[PDB]
Amino acid sequence: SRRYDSRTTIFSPEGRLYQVEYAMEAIGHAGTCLGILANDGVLLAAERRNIHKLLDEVFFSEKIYKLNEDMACSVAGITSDANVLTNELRLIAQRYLLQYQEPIPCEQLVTALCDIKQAYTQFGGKRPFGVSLLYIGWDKHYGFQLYQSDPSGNYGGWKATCIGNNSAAAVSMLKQDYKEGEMTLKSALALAVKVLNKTMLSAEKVEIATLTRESGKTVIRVLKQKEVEQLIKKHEEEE
Amino acid sequence: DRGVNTFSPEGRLFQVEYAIEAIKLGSTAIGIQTSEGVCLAVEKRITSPLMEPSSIEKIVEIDAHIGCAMSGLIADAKTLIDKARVETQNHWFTYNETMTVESVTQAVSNLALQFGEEDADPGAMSRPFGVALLFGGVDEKGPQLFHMDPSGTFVQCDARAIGSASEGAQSSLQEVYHKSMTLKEAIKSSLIILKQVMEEKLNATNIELATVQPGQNFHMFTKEELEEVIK
Amino acid sequence: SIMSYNGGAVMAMKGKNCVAIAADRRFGIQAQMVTTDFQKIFPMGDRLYIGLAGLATDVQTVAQRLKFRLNLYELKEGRQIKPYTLMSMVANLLYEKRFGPYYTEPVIAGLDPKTFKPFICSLDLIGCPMVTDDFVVSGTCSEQMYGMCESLWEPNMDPEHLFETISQAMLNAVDRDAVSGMGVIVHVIEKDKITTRTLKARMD
Amino acid sequence: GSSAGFDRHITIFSPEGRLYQVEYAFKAINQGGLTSVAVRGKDCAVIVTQKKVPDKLLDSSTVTHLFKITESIGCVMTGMTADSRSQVQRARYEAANWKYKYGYEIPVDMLCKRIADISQVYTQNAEMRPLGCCMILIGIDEEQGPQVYKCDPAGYYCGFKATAAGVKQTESTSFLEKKVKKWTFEQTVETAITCLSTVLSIDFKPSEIEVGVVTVENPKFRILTEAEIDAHLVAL
Amino acid sequence: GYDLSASTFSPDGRVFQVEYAMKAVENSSTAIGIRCKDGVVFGVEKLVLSKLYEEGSNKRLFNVDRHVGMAVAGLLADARSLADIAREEASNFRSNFGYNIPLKHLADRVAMYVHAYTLYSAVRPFGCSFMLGSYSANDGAQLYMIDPSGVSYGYWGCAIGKARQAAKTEIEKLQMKEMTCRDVVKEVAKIIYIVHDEVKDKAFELELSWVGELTKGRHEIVPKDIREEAEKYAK
Amino acid sequence: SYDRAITVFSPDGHLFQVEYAQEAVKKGSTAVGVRGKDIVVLGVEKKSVAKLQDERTVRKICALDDNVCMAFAGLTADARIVINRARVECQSHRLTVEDPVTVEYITRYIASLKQRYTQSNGRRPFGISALIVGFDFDGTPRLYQTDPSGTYHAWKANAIGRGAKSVREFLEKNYTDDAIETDDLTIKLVIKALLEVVQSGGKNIELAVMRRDQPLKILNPEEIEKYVAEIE
Amino acid sequence: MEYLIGIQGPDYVLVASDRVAASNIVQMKDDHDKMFKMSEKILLLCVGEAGDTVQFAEYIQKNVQLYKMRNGYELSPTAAANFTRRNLADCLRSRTPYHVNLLLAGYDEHEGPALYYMDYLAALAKAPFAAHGYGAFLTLSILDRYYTPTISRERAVELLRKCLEELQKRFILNLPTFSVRVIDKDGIHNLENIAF
Amino acid sequence: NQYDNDVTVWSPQGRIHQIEYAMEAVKQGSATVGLKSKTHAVLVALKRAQSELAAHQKKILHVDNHIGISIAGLTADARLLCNFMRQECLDSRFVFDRPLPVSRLVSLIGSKTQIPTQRYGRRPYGVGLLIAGYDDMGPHIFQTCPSANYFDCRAMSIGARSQSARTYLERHMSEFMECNLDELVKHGLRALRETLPAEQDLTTKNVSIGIVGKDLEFTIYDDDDVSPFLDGLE
Amino acid sequence: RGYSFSLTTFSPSGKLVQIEYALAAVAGGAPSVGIKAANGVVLATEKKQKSILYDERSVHKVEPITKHIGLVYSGMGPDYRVLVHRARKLAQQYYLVYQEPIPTAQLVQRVASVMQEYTQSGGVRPFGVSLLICGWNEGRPYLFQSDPSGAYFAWKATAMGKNYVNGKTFLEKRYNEDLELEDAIHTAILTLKESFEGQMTEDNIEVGICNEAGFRRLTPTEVRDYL
Repeated sequence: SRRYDSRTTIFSPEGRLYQVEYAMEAIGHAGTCLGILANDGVLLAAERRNIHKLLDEVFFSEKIYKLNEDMACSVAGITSDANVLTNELRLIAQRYLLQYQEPIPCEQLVTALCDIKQAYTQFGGKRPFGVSLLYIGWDKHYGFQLYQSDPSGNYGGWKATCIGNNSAAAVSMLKQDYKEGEMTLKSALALAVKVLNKTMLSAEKVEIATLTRESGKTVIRVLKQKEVEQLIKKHEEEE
Repeated sequence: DRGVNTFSPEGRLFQVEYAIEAIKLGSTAIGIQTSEGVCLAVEKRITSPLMEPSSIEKIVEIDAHIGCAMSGLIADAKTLIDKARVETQNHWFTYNETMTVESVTQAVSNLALQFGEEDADPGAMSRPFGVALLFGGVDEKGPQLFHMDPSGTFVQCDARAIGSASEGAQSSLQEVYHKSMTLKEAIKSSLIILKQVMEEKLNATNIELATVQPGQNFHMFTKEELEEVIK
Repeated sequence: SIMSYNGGAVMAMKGKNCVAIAADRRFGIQAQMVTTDFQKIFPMGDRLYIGLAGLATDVQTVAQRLKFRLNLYELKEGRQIKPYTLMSMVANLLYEKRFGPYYTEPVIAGLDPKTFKPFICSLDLIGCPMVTDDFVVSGTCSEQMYGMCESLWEPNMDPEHLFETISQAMLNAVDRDAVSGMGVIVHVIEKDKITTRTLKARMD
Repeated sequence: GSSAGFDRHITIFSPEGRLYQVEYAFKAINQGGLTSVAVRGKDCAVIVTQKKVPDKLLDSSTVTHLFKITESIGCVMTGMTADSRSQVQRARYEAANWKYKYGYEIPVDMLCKRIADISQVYTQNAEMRPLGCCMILIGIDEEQGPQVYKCDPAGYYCGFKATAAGVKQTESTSFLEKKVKKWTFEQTVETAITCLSTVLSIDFKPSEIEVGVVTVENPKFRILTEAEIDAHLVAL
Repeated sequence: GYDLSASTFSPDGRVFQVEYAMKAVENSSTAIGIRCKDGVVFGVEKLVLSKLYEEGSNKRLFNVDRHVGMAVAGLLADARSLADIAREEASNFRSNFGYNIPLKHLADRVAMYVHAYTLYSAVRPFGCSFMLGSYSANDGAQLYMIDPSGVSYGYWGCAIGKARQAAKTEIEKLQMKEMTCRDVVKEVAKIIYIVHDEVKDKAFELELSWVGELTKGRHEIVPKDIREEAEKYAK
Repeated sequence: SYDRAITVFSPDGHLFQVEYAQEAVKKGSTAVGVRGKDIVVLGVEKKSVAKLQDERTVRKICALDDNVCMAFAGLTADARIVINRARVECQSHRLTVEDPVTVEYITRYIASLKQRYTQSNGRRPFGISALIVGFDFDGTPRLYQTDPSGTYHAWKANAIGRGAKSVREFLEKNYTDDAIETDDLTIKLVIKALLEVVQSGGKNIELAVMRRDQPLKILNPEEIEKYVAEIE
Repeated sequence: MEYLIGIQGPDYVLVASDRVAASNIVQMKDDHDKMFKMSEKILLLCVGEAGDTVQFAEYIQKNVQLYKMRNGYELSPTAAANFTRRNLADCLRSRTPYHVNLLLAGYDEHEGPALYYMDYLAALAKAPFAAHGYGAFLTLSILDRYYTPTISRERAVELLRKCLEELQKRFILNLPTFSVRVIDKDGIHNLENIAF
Repeated sequence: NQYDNDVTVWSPQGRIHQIEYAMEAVKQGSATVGLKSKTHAVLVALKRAQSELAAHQKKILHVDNHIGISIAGLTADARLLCNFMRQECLDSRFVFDRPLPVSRLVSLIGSKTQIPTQRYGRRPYGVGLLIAGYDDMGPHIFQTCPSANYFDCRAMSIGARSQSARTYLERHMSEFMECNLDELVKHGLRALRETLPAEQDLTTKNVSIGIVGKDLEFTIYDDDDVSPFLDGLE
Repeated sequence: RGYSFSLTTFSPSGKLVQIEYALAAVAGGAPSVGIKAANGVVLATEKKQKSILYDERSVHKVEPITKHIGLVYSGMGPDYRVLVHRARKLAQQYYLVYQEPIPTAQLVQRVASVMQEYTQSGGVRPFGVSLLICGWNEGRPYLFQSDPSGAYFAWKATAMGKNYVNGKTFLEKRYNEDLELEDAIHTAILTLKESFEGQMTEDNIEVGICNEAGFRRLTPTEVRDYL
């Protein structure tokens, strides 16, 4: 019984947690997910890794999920782990809204899911969740926001970020192209497309979602095939 | 790899044998039992001038008549010290009388070997406490000094030394201690022995002495008091 | 009775291609009125409203727990809940506390998503669904409401004709009840609009 | 034939996607050193098993591989003797539990399926090993007549016309395969005995095997006696 | 590495841990059981390891019930707990159905409990074998035997322990069936004096227990007088 | 549930798991602490000072109560769990006793929970160190330091994390009874200590002071830039 | 019987309560405080069961103060009133239900002043003015007839006096002193006690 | 190398290495003799001591008025087992209002110590016990080991170098029955002295005596109370 | 008792080998073909025991979860029995609360959750089977595929088991959007005939179809005529 034990939540000589570090390696071989914060909204531009000539479109999206009325997220890692994680995120948001009768703030939600991820890396003797998340939303305290989360249970707020396949190559491109404080949703979509192309595109190999505010109401919507197609053509004109 | 409850070929629990080896890295605490009270003295061992030496509590109060000096992993001793405090408080609530020094040492020695992986509960120890204790108090039998280690074996001794330099200190107590020695004579002997086995020049802020006399209660020497015997 | 502690009455009527849901606005502890704008009707999704009558504390609790379930359901299977599905959901929630039930008699009214077919129903405290074709009443003055709807309701009324019938039924039913009244709110659900007006009632 | 980790020690997938531990439990069935043969007739089911007696001090009667699960369901166990009784005890409880909950006698295919489901749990959980035995239940269904089922240590079960188990399983199945392509109460019993005798090459005597039958005229599982099994023995 | 746990099969299809538990029963002293026309006689050759022990210490014969006996072999600590397990089953059965538990059922019930320790890694198989003997007016004289693997069988004459292959050839010359119980006691004490090694082993006490018509279906230890005379007949 | 012994003794009486937890604290950002007279300071080095990251969501200095605040070094995820459990104890102490918790009381609790994880089944030790700083009811500034093993000590000035030894030696020779004489003086001693273990200090340092009878006050970049100019 | 009262104005909330603690027929205290400071702009007035009031008001307070520590911002009056209503309603059908009536007053920066009324059956209701106790029957009518939505702070205190003066001459109980507070954009302000 | 780590691991020779290692713990303890006559049962324990300023560890403990035990092995383990025996004796006097037969108490100890040697992750009790008691069947002297086995003996000795003591008891056992307490306590003292090294000899501070008889409750003589028995040995 | 530690852990490269080894077991099992075609969905599988002693009518590969949902698999037989039982209870549970047939997409998600729980739980191995669920709700056909890891994909036409890559090519260039259920079966059996070794009969394969009337398991007669 103690010989078959793999000891997942255990420290190592260097002081690192192997299991968590091995789960981070699996997130670097997943569909690239990028989020950009603007002034009138925040978007999620993830690449679709489920492409084939025999696959159905059925659902409304494949990587981008809706947590609640004003929040959304894009995962990157084990697909089945996200199904568990995103279902728990919806529960946390519903429990909070049932208690205070108000939408849960974005940072409180991300923090609650990170406490569950960190508990799997300290006790229980089970493998950690092999998934990284990107959250976009709007609350009355800080407005539009964009958070990132990894398998260790660590999180942080950003203006522009990227998780997945070419995170380091995409992050550098955003570093020298993000005009902090003077970014609009329209000009951010170009940035996404520009970075998404240089880090891999068709209008079926990607999926974009924007989150904006209209008449005291959050509006989350996935851009349509045609809607994205035009963006891709406009980036070709500048290239 | 082995379990925590594994016996060695010589008939010794590996975990307990390693826990006794962890007490050889702790600070030294010399205890001398006399007829006019018990005296405890520990080597504080400060590793930095920015480090406040008043936050180092090697000698604690279990009750008015019982004191305690610990060595080894100090963090593990905070759980044993609380058990002893609750045990003597519980005794008073049920029998309206003070618990004896040997009874307090017995109740703290029962948790010594209470550890294991399989067939355990959430709040169960995973290993033994790597710390040794020196219990000194005054009951109906007068001054009494007890010693308890990781194995859970508590014995009585007229003079005991636990810590890194215990071997050298124990021998210096075997030829400087007699049954008619006074409490004031014991305090000097301990200080002298402590100064010899210590690395830093002994002073008022380095060590910590405590005494428990028949008519009095547990008492910890202050800076002034310590200085008096230092010169 | 525990149900007659806070008073209140909810009514749901069926029209041609529309539904109406009315309720009293008086919130009060026994014989004393506290506020005159208590919400007894809650929106469960565009063309779906749920009116609750009974203990005020259970009216808010049941409305909040049903919303909690409705939010999770709509997120899981990304689609609008159907009127008949909501009734089963609400009935199931009420039947969980079969031996320590919530004191509230729900009245569901709305149009079926995509088909826009009128749907009205009522449930008892332990969740016993009852789908009718004309009207459904729930409150401390159901007898008075039963008598009004029985002789005023017409088979195929229009939005304007339906509004007059449900308003006249509620206004005359709450005037015979002491712990019911202090204003009447009516919601007329159509295929492309949701008219909401407060009737001029007696403040007794 | 590749392997890695503890795949040969616990029920966990190997590089090729096999369960070595479950495959090692099939070799434990042959450890007993016996063979069983069940042949489905037209109005009867016949179970035939080897009854070896190592010591003469052993009270022969107590030595048996045939069990009465219910009043109409009988079975033959092959492999680890201790495992066999455990599984036979499980089938008796599941069968008795079925009648008490549903009000009617359990079907032979439902019991087999239920016992196979329990065996599949040992192939998924790593804290316990699978049972090294086989089960061949025979009973008479009210609608589909005679039934012969069989579940193994992998949790896989099926329906058969004629089955075999033990050291000589391939021999008895290769002989039953050519016999089925070509049966009455006596013809169903004689075909089983011949298969068991032609594969073991022993020409069995009376007290050397055991037979169990379930006919459509008399659905109660019964064990043939010494003078009952001998009559068929002198028919060929 | 396929012999460290009981929940592991080896490539050939064997549970080595259970086979290692049977090795402990082949290192213990020889105990035999003979069933006859009206009873069962248990003969265990108690090997006295020291002269400081009292005559009767470390018994290997216990009464699991008032009509059932039990001779053991192998580990004594394990066998003592199995005897208490058999007593509970016999006692629970009388409080449920209202009558003495049949030997066939008691054996099966205790064999199933022994087979449960041969499937998991959390426990280890019992390292002992034992025989159960009883006598019932309706039933007759029964004698069952259970080993470490949890297998229980019916017998006429059984033998466990070190010298069991040499003690079974001595029990095969007896015609137990026609034999009585007073005549079997002698033969039971004779076989134990033949299989016992006077060289390798030292002093040994002979235990004798029976159960049949003679003792009205009650299992007891053979009377001192009858045991003393039987011991002289062996010599 | 998991009930395996993670932290166990070794041949030389060592507790490897706790030693690896202290190894994780050395790889963390440097957190400096200096106790003054009427002001306690906290300094934290910002390694990953990315320009595209909201800095308010990734701070090392937190407030447990209105008189107690802390900084850490090691695994950020663990620090959060320890920080929220300590926050519940501050609120629990206020509910049981009219007065607020003392710096030592909360430090004792934080250290006791750390020792608890180094001796229980199924869990691993925390990989963080803490510098609890605050003021008591008497107005006496306090500074304690807890570590993975579960031991805590009071300090006058201390540093934790990577290159903590280099900063500790700098404080020993620089921390006198004149360096912490004035409010600014004490704040300038913390910024000077972080300048020997950082790259181009001034825009990679985040400090928060805590004066008597006043809540945590995080000095922004502009204010930190003004202090670096006086140390030139 | 204890007495609570609240009056919500254009940009302020005015709350008052009797300060009389009593056992059987004697008043044990004549300066008791029934107001609990949940936050910087939230006051929770509590009356009811002897031991339940403090146990419940302190549990809510602890959680509301905990919320600000871990989040950095305070809970809003609406959210704080829903949190307390949800907690009182959960214990209702439990083993130990608190029998307490309360009034929650608060000022939200982007919502102005808020006055919540709650009975012991956990039924939340926002109101322009409210009262609790046996004295509510005598003062609720005075409020109704003189209260206007645009009432100023000075007239709100004058209106409060009228209600308290009515209790002095009509109520059978002895309520000589009342605690008065006001919550606006600058937090909670202590007003001079109204004594008779 | 891989069969001596768990108690649930049978070795190829049919032995449990963990139980064998647990029996070595009793072999490291100081000797303890236990003999009995026809009306008395004595347990003479040889106390040990590390430092010269340390006291001698207690070897004889109270269980009841008719039962006394002598330990040898793990100190902590001994206490654990002693608490169980004390609780078992208390329950017997509470329910049946009579002393629990010594032999019946020994079976309770054998069952409690057997469980641990069959479960994974557990270990055997590392202590040997010498029980001296007196009931309806006379005086008894039982011996329990780490492998859950107990023996009924006329005399017994366990601990370090107890073979020298056992040998002495084996040649003097015949003359134990018809012998008074004074002579029977000196017969055990001689056996306990035989296990000691040639130089050092029994004193009044390194010897513990525990007696129980037909008209005497279990008593424990320590310092000044053992001189009486001590005086009379060459 | 049971182990409480994960049997499936991350490797140095970030792969969950246990799930990868379970997919190798699914890739060696009998071939399965799913085809969604306008008015319905068809599921066919090679149900060949090849021994002539086994009862062909006894066992079944194509099982009905509900009245409108059918199931087929590839991999281990006994593992499929557990998932089919779990899928039937999940459909009943959902119908006991909402009083309406569980949608095909809702069932797949619920059944995929169970498969993901065996890849992270203590003392268990991942299911060694890949499912091919098919259903019909809201006047529309559905075809999902749930592998051992717990992930699910919506397909139009797919194939698992032996020679699945070869069948995916023969299916990608022989399947058309505007296809009828009746014609869908013809191309479903033709895809199974490209890796059937021996002779295909009416007792060597099993076919289940889904449409407006509800899931149905074709009888031997029907299959015979189609062959």
